Amino acid sequence: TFAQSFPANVSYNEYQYAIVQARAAGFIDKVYPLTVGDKVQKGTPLLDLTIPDWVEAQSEYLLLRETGGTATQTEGILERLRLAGMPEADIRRLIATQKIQTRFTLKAPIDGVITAFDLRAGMNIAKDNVVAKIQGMDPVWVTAAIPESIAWLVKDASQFTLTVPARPDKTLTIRKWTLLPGVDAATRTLQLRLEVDNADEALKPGMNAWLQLNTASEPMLLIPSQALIDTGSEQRVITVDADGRFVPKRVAVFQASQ
Amino acid sequence: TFAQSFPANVSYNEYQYAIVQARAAGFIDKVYPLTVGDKVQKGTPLLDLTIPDWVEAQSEYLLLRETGGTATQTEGILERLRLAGMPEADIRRLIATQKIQTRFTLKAPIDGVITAFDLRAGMNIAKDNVVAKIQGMDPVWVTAAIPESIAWLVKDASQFTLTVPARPDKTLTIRKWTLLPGVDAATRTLQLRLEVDNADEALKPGMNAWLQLNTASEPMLLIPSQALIDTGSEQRVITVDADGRFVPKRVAVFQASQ
Amino acid sequence: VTSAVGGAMVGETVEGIARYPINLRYPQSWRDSPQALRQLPILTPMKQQITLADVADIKVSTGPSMLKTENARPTSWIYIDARDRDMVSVVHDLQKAIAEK
Amino acid sequence: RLAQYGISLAEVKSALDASNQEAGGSSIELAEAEYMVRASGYLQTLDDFNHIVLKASENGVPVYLRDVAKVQIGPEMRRGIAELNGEGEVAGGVVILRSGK
Amino acid sequence: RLAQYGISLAEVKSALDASNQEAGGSSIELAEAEYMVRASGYLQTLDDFN
Repeated sequence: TFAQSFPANVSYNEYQYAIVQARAAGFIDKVYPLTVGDKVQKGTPLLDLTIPDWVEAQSEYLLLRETGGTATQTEGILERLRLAGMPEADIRRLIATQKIQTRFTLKAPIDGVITAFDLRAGMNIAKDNVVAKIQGMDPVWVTAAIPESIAWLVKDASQFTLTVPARPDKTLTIRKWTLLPGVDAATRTLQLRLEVDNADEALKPGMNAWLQLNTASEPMLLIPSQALIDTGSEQRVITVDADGRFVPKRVAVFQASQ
Repeated sequence: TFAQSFPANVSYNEYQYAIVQARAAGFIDKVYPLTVGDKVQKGTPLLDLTIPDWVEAQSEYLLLRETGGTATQTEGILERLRLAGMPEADIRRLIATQKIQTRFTLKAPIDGVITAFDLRAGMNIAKDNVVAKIQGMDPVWVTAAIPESIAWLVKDASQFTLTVPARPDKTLTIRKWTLLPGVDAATRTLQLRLEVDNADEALKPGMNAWLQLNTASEPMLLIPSQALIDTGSEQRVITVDADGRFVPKRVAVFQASQ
Repeated sequence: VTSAVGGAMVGETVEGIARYPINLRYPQSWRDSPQALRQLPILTPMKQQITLADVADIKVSTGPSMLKTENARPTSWIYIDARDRDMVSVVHDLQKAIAEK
Repeated sequence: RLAQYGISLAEVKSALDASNQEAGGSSIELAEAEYMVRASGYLQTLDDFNHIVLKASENGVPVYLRDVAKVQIGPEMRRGIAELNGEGEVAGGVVILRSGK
Repeated sequence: RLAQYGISLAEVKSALDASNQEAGGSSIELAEAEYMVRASGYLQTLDDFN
């Protein structure tokens, strides 16, 4: 069983990625006590903005509701609102209050950490501005770096174990691991990505993590290491005889560890 | 037992943040005696600009007033104005004076420091230009960088002691603070942010500060560090038994201190 | 090799009249064996993470253990222990066995 | 940790060298007396070792030697071993006499 | 060639100095024997210079 330790980073879960953008132009009415580095939860208000893009069609819908328009004429107009950007929840508010919607609130689509917040009170907002970048850390990610020359060390049956210097009181469970298709050209290392349970959020992105791998080789004759003599041109062990007689024997070394 | 002093910095309150942008394109008429670095208070004039976007609709409203249009026709043209971005205060000047407003005046929305000021005299103005970036520091922000290694301890910390070199009389005990979700990667450090009243303006963004932590851990099994025989992967200690015989034991180490 | 693997002294703390050695070294687990040395972690100047085998071959060999010299000529000393007999008889008996065999 | 903190062995060695000396600032005349300007700097505590600076951000957050290594008190390479009565290693001393004394 | 490769004379001199020595890594204990860690590095071939 080959043992070896590798440095690893705790990073954000990239399958829990959210970048909020307004569906249409407008101006900021209010921005909530938030900033990059803050943790938000699903539903957390980000900002309030006014969007004049949907008022014409909205009012057009409301009047049909007056002049006894057909359900088809009504739905058909709600469809224009939907594929014009207006969020379904907001459209639902239009039908429930029969009032034109002008002011809207953008909320955090997911639980996570704000890594970007480019809009502050007093600004106008555009379709390409990011109001909030939100990255989650529950099934937190841990990426380990293995030098390219030791690629052989990691097999499918390899047994992994993770520890974080910041949390010695924490035994972490690995959800799954993957050996990424390519190597980081910058560091000349293979990337091994691990998904770890982090419900208590003890593992913070940016933290250090030590990855220990255990890998099993093909069956070979096994002896202790102090039992092997190596003079560079020959390897030998000292065998004990049935009589107690100490007899030397030549051997071929395959590999060694631990 | 722990007695440590963490590096810390004084920064702007990011919940007191304002970026002033015009609501429509125009040209600058005059800019007031201000620049980046200057301290401004809410209401302070930033610049005077001309904006032709809303004049066609203002005419529409004034014409409506001359010919006694419906009350709901007027509320309508007024609503299209505010949706067009024209400030509610400026709309009031419209009705009160019964004359089209073309010259406006942008003012500071909050108390703070101008950290950006991108518009000077003789310039055109766009909606994506920032006339003023204003940040407040009355409730001042101090962030401390704490070595990740003791996340297990600071998570349950009771109080810290805040001191600033430039102000030996503004040293106070800190009982409220938030331990951010992410840790800096360049320096593997936790980020602890606290808020400090700063009415006197004694604490300035950019100043250095120190965050002191004097505390003890929960009771654990203790031994002298000298006693730990640790290879890179195998740590043990030599226990002395009853008869005085040496017997190496395997141990699992939590962490050491002092 | 001299610091990571070997424990070469790097400095000395001053403590009154006394002096004590300071050194730098990897934990033993990294330098346990030849195979261990072949995986000796190295952080390159460009922050590339490699092993020692990536820049060197490590081979076990045999050679000089200690070079005894007498008048600038290599020499090996054979230590003989005879205490029952008298010296001269033993040396003369050695001189024979050696000359003949 | 060297990789995690992006610090090379060479950088560690250099930092060490710059953290174990004293310096003199000549002297200054106060009340017609001579005040010798003496600057500390001698490594004399484990903490002193731990707080060897390796790197510093614009923020003013430093990376210390304690970040990439553990500083311990250990034995130096023994070049001589003494044993007494076959029941323990000991520290001894020998008195050497001048040649014709 | 110094100009074409953007390498100063001083840099050449420094490189040379770091390419002609041997180093010791102390010793390692295998089979109760002492294995001396010896690192090559002596300039001894024209190719080595190259």
